[PDB]
Amino acid sequence: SGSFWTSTQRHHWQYTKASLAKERQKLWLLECQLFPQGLNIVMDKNIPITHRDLHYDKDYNLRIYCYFLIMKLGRRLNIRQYALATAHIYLSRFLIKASVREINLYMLVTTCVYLACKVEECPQYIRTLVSEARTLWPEFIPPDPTKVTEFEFYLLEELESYLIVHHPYQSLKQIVQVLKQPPFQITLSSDDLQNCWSLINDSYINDVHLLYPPHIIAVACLFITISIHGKPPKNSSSPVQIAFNRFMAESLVDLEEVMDTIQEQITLYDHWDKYHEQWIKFLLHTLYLR
Amino acid sequence: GSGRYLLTPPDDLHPYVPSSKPQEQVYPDFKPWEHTAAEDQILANFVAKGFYHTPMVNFESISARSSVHESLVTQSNILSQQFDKIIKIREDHINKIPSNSTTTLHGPGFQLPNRITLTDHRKETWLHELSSSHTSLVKIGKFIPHGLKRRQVIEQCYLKFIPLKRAIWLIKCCYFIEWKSNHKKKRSNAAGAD
Amino acid sequence: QPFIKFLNFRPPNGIKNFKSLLLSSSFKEDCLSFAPTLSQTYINQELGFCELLKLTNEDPPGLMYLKAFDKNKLLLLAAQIVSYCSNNKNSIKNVPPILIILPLDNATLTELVDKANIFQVIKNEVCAKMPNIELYLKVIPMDFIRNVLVTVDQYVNVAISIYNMLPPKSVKFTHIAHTLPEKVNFRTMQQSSSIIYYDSYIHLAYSRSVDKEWVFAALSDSYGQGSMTKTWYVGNSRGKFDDACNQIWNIALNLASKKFGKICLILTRLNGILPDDELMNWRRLSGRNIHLAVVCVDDNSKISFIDEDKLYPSFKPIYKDTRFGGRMDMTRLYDYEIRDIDQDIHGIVFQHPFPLAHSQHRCAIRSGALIKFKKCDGDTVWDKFAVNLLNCPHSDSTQLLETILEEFRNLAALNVWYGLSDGEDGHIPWHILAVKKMMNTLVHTRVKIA
Amino acid sequence: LMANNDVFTIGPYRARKDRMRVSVLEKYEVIGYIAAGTYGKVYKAKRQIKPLTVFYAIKKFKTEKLHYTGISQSACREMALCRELHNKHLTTLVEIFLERKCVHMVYEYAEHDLLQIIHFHSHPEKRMIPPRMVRSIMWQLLDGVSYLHQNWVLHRDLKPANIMVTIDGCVKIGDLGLARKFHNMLQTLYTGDKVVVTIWYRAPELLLGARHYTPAVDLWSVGCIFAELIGLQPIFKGEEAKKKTVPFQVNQLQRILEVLGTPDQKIWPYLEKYPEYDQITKFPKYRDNLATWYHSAGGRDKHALSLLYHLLNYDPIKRIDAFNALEHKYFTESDIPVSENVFEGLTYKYPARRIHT
Amino acid sequence: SMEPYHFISNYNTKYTDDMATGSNDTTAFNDSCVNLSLFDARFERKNPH
Amino acid sequence: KPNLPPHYALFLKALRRKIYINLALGSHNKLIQFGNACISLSGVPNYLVQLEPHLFVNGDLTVSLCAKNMGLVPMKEENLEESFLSKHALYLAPSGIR
Repeated sequence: SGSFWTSTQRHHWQYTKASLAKERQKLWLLECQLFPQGLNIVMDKNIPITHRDLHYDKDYNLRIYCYFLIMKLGRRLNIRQYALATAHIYLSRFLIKASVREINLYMLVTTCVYLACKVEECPQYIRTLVSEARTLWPEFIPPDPTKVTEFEFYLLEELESYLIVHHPYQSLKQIVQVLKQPPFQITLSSDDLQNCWSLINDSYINDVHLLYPPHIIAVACLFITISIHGKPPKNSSSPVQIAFNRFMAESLVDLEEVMDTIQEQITLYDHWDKYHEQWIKFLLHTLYLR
Repeated sequence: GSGRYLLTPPDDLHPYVPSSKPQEQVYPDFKPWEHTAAEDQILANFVAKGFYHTPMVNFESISARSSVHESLVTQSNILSQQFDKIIKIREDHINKIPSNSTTTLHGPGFQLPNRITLTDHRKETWLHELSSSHTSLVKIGKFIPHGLKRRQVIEQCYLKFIPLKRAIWLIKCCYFIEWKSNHKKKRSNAAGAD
Repeated sequence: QPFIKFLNFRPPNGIKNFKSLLLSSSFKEDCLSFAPTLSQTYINQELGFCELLKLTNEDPPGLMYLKAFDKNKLLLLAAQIVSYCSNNKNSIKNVPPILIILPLDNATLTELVDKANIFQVIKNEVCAKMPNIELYLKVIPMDFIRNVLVTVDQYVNVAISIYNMLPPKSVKFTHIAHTLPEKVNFRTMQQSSSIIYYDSYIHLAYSRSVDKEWVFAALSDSYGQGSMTKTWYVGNSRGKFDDACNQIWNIALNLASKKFGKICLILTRLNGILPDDELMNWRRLSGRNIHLAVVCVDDNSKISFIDEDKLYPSFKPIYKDTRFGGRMDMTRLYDYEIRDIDQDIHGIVFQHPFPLAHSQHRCAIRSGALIKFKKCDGDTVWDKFAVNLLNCPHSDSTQLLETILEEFRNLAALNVWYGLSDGEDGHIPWHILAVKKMMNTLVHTRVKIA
Repeated sequence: LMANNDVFTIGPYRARKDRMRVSVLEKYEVIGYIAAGTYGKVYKAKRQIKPLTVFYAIKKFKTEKLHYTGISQSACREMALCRELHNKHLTTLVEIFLERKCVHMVYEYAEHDLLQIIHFHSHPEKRMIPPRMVRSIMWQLLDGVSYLHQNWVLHRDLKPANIMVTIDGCVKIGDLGLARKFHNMLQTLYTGDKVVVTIWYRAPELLLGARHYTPAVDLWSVGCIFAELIGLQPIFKGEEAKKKTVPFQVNQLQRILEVLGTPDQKIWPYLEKYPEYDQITKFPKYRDNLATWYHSAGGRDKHALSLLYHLLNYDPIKRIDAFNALEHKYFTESDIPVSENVFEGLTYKYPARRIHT
Repeated sequence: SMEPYHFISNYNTKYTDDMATGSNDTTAFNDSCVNLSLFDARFERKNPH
Repeated sequence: KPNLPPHYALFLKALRRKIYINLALGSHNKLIQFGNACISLSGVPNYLVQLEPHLFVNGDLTVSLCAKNMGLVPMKEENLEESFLSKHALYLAPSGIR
C-alpha cells in the first residue's frame, strides 16, 4: 500500500466490465477453432459430448474448487495469506488470457504459489514445494521440478511483468485505524473483525478484483459484516451502525460499485450451494488422465 | 529548486474524514513513508532479533461459508434497506445544494453591479469602452455608474452603436437598479402599494 | 432548458469548433447584422470557437452576397474555398470543419430541397478538386433573420442546433444523469422461473410510409447516447427493403457490441399497423444474438379518454381563477422546485389488452400509455401516447411494460435538449418523434433514379 | 497411479504461443559488448528500422555463466520493481523479452557513469570537480533517492558504477539490483538476505550486523558517494575479509573508526543490544579527523562540512532523511543556481564508453 | 413569474477562486438569477478509479 | 392474443358490417359505409364517424367511436369541370377504392 493511484494496477490491468467481456469473447473465439469435438466422458459404453459451453468454461463451477485447492496447498505448506492472495490474482490473470482445457491446473496452482511466494518476499524452495505438491496430489505432477519452472517461465511471460499488487487488507487496517477517531469513536469486536477478514479472504473468487480499487472491496466486506452484526422499537438502532452509515455517506467513497460488490458476494454465496466436488473432479480426471 | 520534488500527493481525492483538521486526515488507499516515533522505537527495541509483524486477527486463511451461512434468504432485505438509507442520506445531504437565503427567489450571492460615484470623464470613456467588439465582460460588469437617466442611456446607445446583447444588459441593469431603489424608498406597505 | 443562458450552463462533453460562412442572396443589409451576433452568441457560451471565414476582398467576414444561385458562381465559389484550403495547409484536423448557412426565402419544402441541391453541387465541385475537406449544411428561414421581433435570448437555441451537427455527431449537448436507484433490491434466489433481470436496453424506432417506399429509422441508448437517424428510399422493389431491414439490425448490433450483456433491444413500429412482411424479416434476422421485444406505438388519440374532474390535478385550481391556491411561498420552508407543466407525464397500465388503432389482424398484450394533461381548467381531452406490447421475451410482461414506460419517460424528457422540438410534446420519446417528423415532412418529395 | 515426466502439462499452450513472438533480432539489433556486469552481461542495442544513433541497452540475464534454471531473486525483485517504478531520475524500463532460455531487459543507454568521471579526474592533471556541478548532482541524486524512499522500497545498492548521467545532465540512479518493498515483511530482512550492499559502501549497522536495518543505509551510502566525489578516492577504501556466517569485515571497521572516531553510549543509544558489540571493543580509540580530511581537499568549507557531518553519523535514530536533507544550507544559499542540467558552463565531453566491439 | 427585468446574465461574481475552499462554500456558488435549489441541483463527486 | 386466429378476425368484420348496415337502414337513407366509416351523403357532419367493435378478455363486447376530420366532401354534376377534377382525389363510396 504505497500508492494505488498512479501504480501499475490502476493503469495496465484492472479494466472495466465491457473490456473484460470483450477480452472473454476474444478468448472464446480463440478456443472456438481449437477443439469443436468436446469431451469424451465415460462412467457407467457411456459417451455423450457437451456443447462448447455447457460447462468447464470460466463461468463459475470450478472457481470455488480452484480457491479451495489453492488454500489447501497454502495451509499444507503453511505460508501466510498475502502469498495465496497474490497467487489467486496470478491465477485469474492467467486464466483470463488462456483456456483451462489445455493447461494442467495443479501445476498452474503450484506455479502461482511459487511465483507469489518468491515475489512477495517469503520464499519457498522448489524441493519442498514440489514434494508437497506430490504428497497431496500423487498424480497430475511430474517429479521433475524443471517442468514446474518452465511453467514459471511461461507464467512470467503471460502476465507481462506486473507482479506486485495492492491488497484490501492494508486498506482494511487503515479504515479500522480511522474509525478510532472523535468523529466516530467505534471499534468492532475481534470476532467480527475476523468475519470481515474472512469475507475479504473469500472475495478473491467471483472476478471483482480486476474491476474496482481494493478499498471499495474492503468497505463492502466491512459493511456486510457490520450490518449483519448490528441487528442480531427503532429501525436503525445499535449506533455502531449509525456511525458506520455516517462514515460511508460523509466520506465520498462512491456507491454503485459497493452495490455491485455486495450483489456479487450474494451471488457467490448463492452459487456455493449448487457446487459438488464429484463432477468437477471427475471432469479433470477425464480431461487429463484419459 | 529546478524541478518539483516528489512529495507523492493524491490527484483529486476525497479523504476519509473531511471534518478533521486539514493535515492529519488519511487519504483512501494512500500511504507514503514518513519518519516517526514508533519506527525508531521498533528499530531500537528490535535489533539482534529481527522484526516481522504477525497479523492481527487469529485464524486467517479460512472461507466464511460456515461463518456467515444464511446470508441469502433471511438476511438480504436488511442489507437492501440499510443501503437504501445510506443512498438517501448521501443524495439528500452530501450533494444537494442548500439554498441559504430567506428573502427572494434568487441564489445567495447575486449582487447587482455596484454603483460608483462617477463624474463625466470616466463615464465618458466607459461608454466608449462598451462600444467596441473585443472588450471583456467581467471587468466591465464589475462596475456601472449611477445617475444615468433613460434619455441619456438610450441616446448614447443608439448614438455610439453599442452591440445588442450588451445594450439589453445595460437597459435591464438600469431597470433592476431603479426597481430595487424605488422598492427600498417606500414608507407605507399596503395591499396595492407594493 | 430556457434558463440555459441565465445560468451559464455549458455542455459536459467538451467543445466542438468550426468556421462559418453565411451564403445569402436576398438582403445583404440584415445578414450582415445577423452573422456576427450568431457567432458571438456561440463563442460567448463555452461551446468552442467559431472563427468565421474571411477571404481577401471587401466582403465582411463569413458572408458572400451573391445573386442568381447557379452553376458558374457556385463553381467560382468552390474554387475560392479550395484556394483558401490550399492556403491554410498545415494545421490540426479538428480546427477546419466548415459549414454553410443558407436562408430559405420561403419556409416550405420546394425550396428546402433546392437549397439541399445547391449545397450538394458545392460539395461535388469541392470534393473532386480536393478530398478530406468536410463541410456541412445548416438552413435558416429568412423571416427569422429579418424579423426585428426575434430576441437575442432565442439565437441560443439556434446555436445548440449547430452543436448537434458537428462531426462528433453522436455526442450531443447532454444525456441522462444515471443516478442511484430508489430501491436497492439485491437479486437473490428468484421466488426459479425464466425471469432475466436485464442490464441495458436498446431502443429502436423504424417506420414505413403508407405507400410502401420510404423506410425511416432512429436508434438510441437507454440514456440517449448512441443516436443514429437515417432514411432509405426503397422504391417499388423488395430487395432494397430487405437490404434496409438488414442494415437496421446491423446498426443495432453495432451498438449492442458495446455494453455488458443480458441485453434486450426493443423495436417499436410506428402508426399502429405491423404487417406480415416486416414480421417475416424480423423473425428471420433475430435469434440468440439478442432478445427482441416488439412494441406497437400509437400517437393520435383514436381511443380518446376525456378527463372530467375538478379536484386532483392541482394546476386546475390555480388556472380556474388565479387566486384559489394563490398563496405565498412561506419563505422559511424554502425547499421547492419550479416544475414546468407539459412535462409532467402520468403513466397508465390498462387492466386488459387493447386493439391496435389499425390492422385488424393482431391485438396486443398489456397495453399502457403515457398521458400529458392540458394546461387548462375543466373537462377536456388529454394528450396520450399508447404503448402496446406484442412479443415479450420472458414471462411477467407487466414488469417489462412498466420498465418500458420508465425508459420512455426519460427518452421523452430528453427531446427538448436535443433540438428535436420545442415545448409542445413532453410525452413522446425522442426517437419516435424524430421518425414521426421525418415521415411527416419527407414523404412528399418524388424521386427519380438516374 | 503415480506420475512420470510425460504427463499432460503446458505443452499445447507452448505451440499456440510459439508461432507468434518477437525476438531481439527483430525489434532491435546488437552493436557491441560493454563489459559492465559479469553475473549478467550488458550490450548496446541499435534501433532496427538529427541522425539519432544507438541509445539503448540490453541486460541479458544468462545465469548459467543447459536445461532451464529458474528465475533468481535478484532478477525477480528487479523485474517486479523496475517495471512499475517511474521517475525523471530512474532508468526507464522499455521492455522485457523472454528468449529460448533467459530474460532480456532493455533500458535506455547512458552517456557515462560517476566512475567514469572519477577516472577522467584520475589523470594526474587533477581537475578537481567544481562545487556547482557536484552540488547539483548531489541534489538530483538525493531527489531520486527521495522518490525511491517514499514509495516504500529500500535500496541496498549504491556504487558510483551503477549511477548514470546523460546528455542534458540528468542523473538516473539506474540499478534496482537488491531493492525490496518493506511494507509487510512476512519474513524479516536478516532471514531473507543475510548480506547487503558492497564492502566499500556499507553502513555501520550492517558492519555491526544489524538484523533490522532501517531505511537510512541509503543515506550513509549517499554520504560515502559525496565523500568519494569530494576526495577523488573512496572514503573508506576498505580491505576485504576472509562457523560464524559473517567474516565481520574486521579491517573496514578499523578504517571507518580511524576516519570518524569511536562511538559510545552517548552518540549511540542502543549499541549494547547488538549481537557482537564486544567485537568493536578490540580496536584503538581514535578521536576524529573529519574536518582535517575535508581540509585536505578544495576550499568550499562551512556548508559541505555540516552535510558530511549529518550524513556520516552512525546514530541511526538521528540520521537525516532525504526531504530533510534537500534543504541543508546548500541549495537555498547559492552563488550559481542548482539546475537539472548539470553540464552548464563546463564544456567538455567526458569521453564515451569503452565498447569492446 | 418574475418580471422580465430580473433575468439578467450575472457577471459580478466572486467565484474566481478554487473549489473545496474549506467546506460547504455553496453561498458564493449558487449565484445566478434563480436559486439552484429550485431545480434540485445535485452536486456530483466520487472517488475516481 | 398476439396473433388473431381467423375466426375472431371474421367475427369482428361481421359485427362491423352488421352495425353499419343496420345504421344505414335505420337512418333516412343518408349514410353509407365508406369502409370502417359512415359518411353522410349530404355535407352535414363533414367528418368520418368510425365504429370499431372489440371483445375484451372477460367478455365485454364494446364498440369504440372515432371521428376523423378528413375533408371528404361529396361532389355532384356541377363539379365535372377542370377547376374541381384537376386538384381533387376521387373515391368510390360503398367500397373505398380511388
